[PDB]
Amino acid sequence: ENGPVKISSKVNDKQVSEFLKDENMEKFNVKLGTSKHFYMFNDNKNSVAVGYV
Amino acid sequence: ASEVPQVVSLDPTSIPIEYNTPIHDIKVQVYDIKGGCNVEEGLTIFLVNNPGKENGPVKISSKVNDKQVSEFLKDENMEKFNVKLGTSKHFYMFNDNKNSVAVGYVGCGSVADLSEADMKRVVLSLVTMLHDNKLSKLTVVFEINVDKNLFRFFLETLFYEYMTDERFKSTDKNVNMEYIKHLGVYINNADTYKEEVEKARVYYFGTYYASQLIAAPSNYCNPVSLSNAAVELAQKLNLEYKILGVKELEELKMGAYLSVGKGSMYPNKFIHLTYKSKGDVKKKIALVGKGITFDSGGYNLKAAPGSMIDLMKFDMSGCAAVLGCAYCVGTLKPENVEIHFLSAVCENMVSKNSYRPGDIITASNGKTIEVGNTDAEGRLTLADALVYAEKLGVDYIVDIATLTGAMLYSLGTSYAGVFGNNEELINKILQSSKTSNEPVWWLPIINEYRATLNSKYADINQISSSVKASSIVASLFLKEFVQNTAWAHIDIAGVSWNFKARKPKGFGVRLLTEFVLND
Amino acid sequence: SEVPQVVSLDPTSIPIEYNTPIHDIKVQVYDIKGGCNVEEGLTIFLVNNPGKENGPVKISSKVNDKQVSEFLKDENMEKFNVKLGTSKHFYMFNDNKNSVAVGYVGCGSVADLSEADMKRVVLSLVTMLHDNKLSKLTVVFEINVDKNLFRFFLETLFYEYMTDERFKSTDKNVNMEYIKHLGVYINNADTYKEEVEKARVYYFGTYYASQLIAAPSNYCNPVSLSNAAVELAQKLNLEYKILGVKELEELKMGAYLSVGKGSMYPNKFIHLTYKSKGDVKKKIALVGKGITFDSGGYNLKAAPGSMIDLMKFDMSGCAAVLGCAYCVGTLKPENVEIHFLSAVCENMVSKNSYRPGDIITASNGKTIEVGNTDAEGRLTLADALVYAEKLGVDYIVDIATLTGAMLYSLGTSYAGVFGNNEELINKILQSSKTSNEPVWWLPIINEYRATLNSKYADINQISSSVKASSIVASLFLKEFVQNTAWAHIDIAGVSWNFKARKPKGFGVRLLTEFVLND
Amino acid sequence: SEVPQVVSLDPTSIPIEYNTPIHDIKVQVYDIKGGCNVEEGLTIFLVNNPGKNGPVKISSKVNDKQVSEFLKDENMEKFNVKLGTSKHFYMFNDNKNSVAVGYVGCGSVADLSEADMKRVVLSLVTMLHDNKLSKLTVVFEINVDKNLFRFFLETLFYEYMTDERFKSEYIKHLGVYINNADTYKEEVEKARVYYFGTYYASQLIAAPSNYCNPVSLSNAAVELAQKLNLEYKILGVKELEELKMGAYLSVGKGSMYPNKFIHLTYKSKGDVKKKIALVGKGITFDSGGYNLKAAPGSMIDLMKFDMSGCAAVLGCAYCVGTLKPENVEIHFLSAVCENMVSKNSYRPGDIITASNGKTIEVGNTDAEGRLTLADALVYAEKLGVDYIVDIATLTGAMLYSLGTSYAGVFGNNEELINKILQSSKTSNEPVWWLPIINEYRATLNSKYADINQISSSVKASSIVASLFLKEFVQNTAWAHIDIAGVSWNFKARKPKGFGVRLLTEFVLN
Ligand SMILES: [Zn+2]
Ligand SMILES: [Zn+2]
Ligand SMILES: [Zn+2]
Ligand SMILES: [Zn+2]
Ligand SMILES: [Zn+2]
Ligand SMILES: [Zn+2]
Repeated sequence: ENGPVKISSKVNDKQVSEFLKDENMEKFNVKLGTSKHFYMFNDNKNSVAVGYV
Repeated sequence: ASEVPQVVSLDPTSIPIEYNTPIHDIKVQVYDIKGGCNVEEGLTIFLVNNPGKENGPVKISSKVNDKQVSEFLKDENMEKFNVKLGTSKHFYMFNDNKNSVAVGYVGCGSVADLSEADMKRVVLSLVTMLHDNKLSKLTVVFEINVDKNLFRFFLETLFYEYMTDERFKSTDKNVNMEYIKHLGVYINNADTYKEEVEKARVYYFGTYYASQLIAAPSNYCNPVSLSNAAVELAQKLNLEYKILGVKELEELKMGAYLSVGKGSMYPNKFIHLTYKSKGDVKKKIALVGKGITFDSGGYNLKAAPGSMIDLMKFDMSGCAAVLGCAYCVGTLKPENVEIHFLSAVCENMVSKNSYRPGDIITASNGKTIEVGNTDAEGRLTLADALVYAEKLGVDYIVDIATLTGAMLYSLGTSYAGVFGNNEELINKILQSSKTSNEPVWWLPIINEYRATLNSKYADINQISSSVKASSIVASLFLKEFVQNTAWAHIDIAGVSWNFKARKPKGFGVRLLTEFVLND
Repeated sequence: SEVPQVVSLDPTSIPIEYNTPIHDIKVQVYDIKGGCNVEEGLTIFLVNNPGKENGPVKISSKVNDKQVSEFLKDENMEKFNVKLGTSKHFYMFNDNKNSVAVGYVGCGSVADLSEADMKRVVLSLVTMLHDNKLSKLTVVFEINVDKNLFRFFLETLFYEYMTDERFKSTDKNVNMEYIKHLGVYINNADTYKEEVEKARVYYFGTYYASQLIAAPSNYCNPVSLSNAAVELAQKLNLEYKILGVKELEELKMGAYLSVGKGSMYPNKFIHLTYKSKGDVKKKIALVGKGITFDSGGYNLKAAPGSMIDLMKFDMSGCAAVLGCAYCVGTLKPENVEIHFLSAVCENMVSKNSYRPGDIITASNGKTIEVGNTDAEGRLTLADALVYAEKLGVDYIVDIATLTGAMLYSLGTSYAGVFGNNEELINKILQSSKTSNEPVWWLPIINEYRATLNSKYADINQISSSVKASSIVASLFLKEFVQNTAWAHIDIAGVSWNFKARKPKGFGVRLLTEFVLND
Repeated sequence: SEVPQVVSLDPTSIPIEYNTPIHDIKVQVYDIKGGCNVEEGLTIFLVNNPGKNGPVKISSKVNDKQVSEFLKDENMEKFNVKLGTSKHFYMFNDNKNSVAVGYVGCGSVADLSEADMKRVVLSLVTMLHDNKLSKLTVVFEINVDKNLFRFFLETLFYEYMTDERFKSEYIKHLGVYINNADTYKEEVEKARVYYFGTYYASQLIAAPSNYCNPVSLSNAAVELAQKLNLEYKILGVKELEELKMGAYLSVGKGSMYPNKFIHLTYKSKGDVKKKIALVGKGITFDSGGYNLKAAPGSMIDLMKFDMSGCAAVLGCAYCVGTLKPENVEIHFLSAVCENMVSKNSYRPGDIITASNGKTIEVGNTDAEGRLTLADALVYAEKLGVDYIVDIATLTGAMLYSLGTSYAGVFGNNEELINKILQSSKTSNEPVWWLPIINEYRATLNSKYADINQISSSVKASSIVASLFLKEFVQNTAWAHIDIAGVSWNFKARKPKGFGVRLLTEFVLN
């Protein structure tokens, strides 16, 4: 309950993949409704945004 | 320890009080924004405004010491975000050292001089980014203009809102609470704002302390346990303290204060903390705080819809403010002042022993009072607490009380009202309001209503029978108990409790302390 | 054990009537296939006209008396219809030149008589029985009723006939005499004999519970009510245990103790056990709200319509459970172990009362923020539920006059049941049908759980915004049952018969049927 | 301007008495340093006792030996100076004519407040209402400055005047003795103008909602302007429709009397340094609309005074139009209508469009003032003014903040507020400054319209209304006086005409 966040799927972006490392998502829990999302740049220097709920 | 009575062996016998809060362990560093912002670990947040156009675009002005972070914060790349007061965005990137960092911003609108209300909202957005994120450091960059007093307000408000009070949680503790250990601040002319860091920390706990007292429910926080609480506080701060019990109170003929308590299972207790500076004493001050640990209303029970009897554990917010003040004063140690902290604590209850409506009682100054409504018990206790205050021979008497619910219909939940018999004292209070950033507003003592207190049998009516402006009439009533001393009276009934966040504000601690350190 | 008093005149015990006139009624069931003898007393026919709504009367049974048969000829009955609840009296002489009284009660045009229909007929009968000093009553069933419906006929007859005169002094009815014999003519009569005494037990279990409810709070207080349970347990030879304040503190029942802080009567926890001989296959805890008077506490019941003058009935759940204990104790079912529990107390206004806003600790360590002192029943029940689950039981069923909101959801006739286990809820419903005490399944809407999230304590006692009180309370109660099937019956609406100005003893039959047929 | 009727007995006009018995009283003020003369009528001395409720001691020099021997210290010791108490005796004077002499206690304070003055006067009027005299002479044995002396005159005239228009002996000469009497002669005539200005407002307010409706009230304003040579323009429904005043019109849809807007304007011959617009709430009866005043204490029977800010403005127009101050242009504005219950009424939840384009979600039809004033404020700012000052019986909350004596002033401009406050000091009409706390603005953020008409949470309704009204002044100094609590005199059961002298003093200053 209120456990940490762990993303399972594999993404097609080395930058986003780095961001989704398990060691990064621990900082966030899965409490129903809780959310965060970060703006970053993909492997092709274009603006993206990854997050979770 | 002075023993608290119990009905069952499970009744609490003490107020739980945390003195070593996680905010006391955060190391604060202040940097001058000139000479560059470095982007270390944790989260880095810019406070940005755009004068002129509302919802205008955000542009990062300060100099960052990282090519990658600079390229990421290029003005062309930031135009996609506006500065609407409260908005916030999180960024993620790698720095010059191929290390991941997190930065972001919080919008501060388009107005130049932010008010305390605006600062409150900016801080609330910061706290939101602190919660549900295991951060070791937060850094805030001031791309906005704030004077020294408003900058302190930012720190204190940050500290207060960041703190989470879990004293009464047992099986539902947030097993995810992790406070930061370090807090960086980048601001122009940083050397001048540095002096405010330690005062803000002191001001935070002083207010958080009163908050703990107020939120403590009436079975934990009762007249005995709360006076015990003050004793401990005086003891930690080497303050002088005397706690007057029923026996002396009878000797002192405090019939108004005692009547209100006749119906409680906890005997009345009168708190008197004293701070005397070591230098030549130039001003003597008595601060008086209403100390009703629970206000059922008495035989005038709080049964009318919207009476919020379930909130009445807060009818001792004035006493908490005053004790919170005592912490600040005891900690900061002003140099040429003598301060008395007073509170006539009791509990307004229904019993065979309670005083009744219609009862005529005699105040310690020999004036008899006809009780018209037992739910107006605060002005009765304060009347005796004021007589006691003038007997000490001070320069200023200032009382603070959750006195009248009318306050919600006059000034509301944001501004408290100040009444008094002395323009200069009322100006000092108004001055302390500006510097503390705790809003007060002067209201009149309209003498024309005095006649409606003319009891047919006693010396004076406790309540007006016709005038509906309760907050003024009570001021008229109190004024009859201060004969020759500058006295102001601050009604915090409307502003003490934060209905939206479901917690107390600690309102008044900083107002009162600033007043104490006034020219 | 000793009841405190303020003046020497305050009563120190609840007056309980154990041997009732009903118990001295010899009951005989005869088969209708052989004709009814009409020798003495009053003889009432239960008559239906399937189809024709308000149709005529026509007797179907053979009467073994030429005179009476003449009176019951269809031409003579033409003037009477079968309207449900209608009744008529007849007077004639029989072949033995003996005066006799005869009559009928209308059973409508529907063949399946509802529970509420049977009551209308029984009330009409009792009317003929009251203000009449005749020694025998005979009822001839010319309608079809199953075994459970017939028993319901007797239970309801016995209960409505009995008059509770425990508190009459100068105004006792002088010449009200109860019949001494009851005859019943019915098809397959042999099959219904089994139900006669079972009806008699159920009646008194219900009448017992009604006695405890009807008794006002000065007579029926926490000490005197717990004394009555022990005396009942001794007459039934049940294991019993009464926990006092000292043992309650040691069990850390903060929530239940807080409710009683303001009363002059110490809290008392009733624990009776019935254990079958041999192998035990079902262990059950029944829990009943036992507030001998609910004033509301500092949240006083002074709002218009808050019916403070009725709150002597806030121990109805406790009464239903003890009533169930009588039935189970008498009928001695096999292969079960039943615990009857009830955390008894009185919710009063004093310098010692708990206050709105207080934070108390339940016996499971959970802190609770009191938002309204008149929500006391779920505080007592939380500790009762933690106590019940510690017994290692298969089912926890609590019954309570908990929320007035039931007056707005189901009304006065149907109780509401909430639960965490479908199977258990199913059995409670089945038991509702064979006991003929109506219950309707209502949901525990989990979406409302968040409004109980207190800012400082582990839970709020009351939701601040949600008005569906009956559902919220069930959400609260469920936090105190961790891993057992638990159901909760809210009888706040169905407990008191406002029309008759007396209790119903609701729940006794339902709870006993639940225990017997498992 | 034809007043519709239900039956032929319905009144078609407001009875307005312009020539009062007050206006026929000749007054001259004499200096106390020349001796008191007791030739005729009743003579009253206003005396106080500093320090000690103490005994009355007469200080002035009376010119009649017979009256002198009666006011001896030994004779006056039996009477005290408790504020209001009084005594009067009948006697034969020096020349053997029946004179009457007495006193009125002025308490023990040297600085007599307005509230204290009112008490002294009522003691006087009580004496006049129980005696047939032709002359009253008041000896001032107390210190009052010029403004307080006038106020004494005004409130004396007002309290002395009794309104008998609806029912199916006065004096003719008044004498005043005061030190430095020349310094006070200036104020005598000002007092008359200030008296009638307020008694005129009092007449309109006391007029019940069947005599005083939007048609009969606007008519009365026109008749006033014509008797005072003021520029007047009355906008009817068709004009209001073309001007898109949806909020003002919304409030009126349920009335049998069409909305009528009053413009009465005044321009002086000199250099114009300040143009001021005066706005006043003119709801001729406030049923509450579908939010009916059915709650106990609603005081629906009193709601004929919900046009007290209008009456104040029109009373100010009389005063201005009479005195003709120099160097000012003043517009007198009032969106008058009636808030009633009908199939044609607006409903709670209705969304309406103000004349400046802003849509408004109506939350409570009994807060109609906000709406009529919103369009009236848009109007006012379009006249290009320096100051917009509106005055309304706006929020019942006032009874719990300042009470029945002091009114509330809110505004967006400190310089304008201070002028209001100063005007309260010289008119002696008490007024207190309250804040427009911006932190509550967010409660007015409607979910569907541009703005909510009311907060559903904030109980500081007077500040919330202020927050709402301010959104209809875009760039003009604007103050807002809430007289909901001070406008009616409950003990006396009559109106006060509060705000006329205050607003007149504003324009002069
Ligand atoms: Zn109170
Ligand atoms: Zn209080
Ligand atoms: Zn209750
Ligand atoms: Zn209850
Ligand atoms: Zn209105
Ligand atoms: Zn209105």
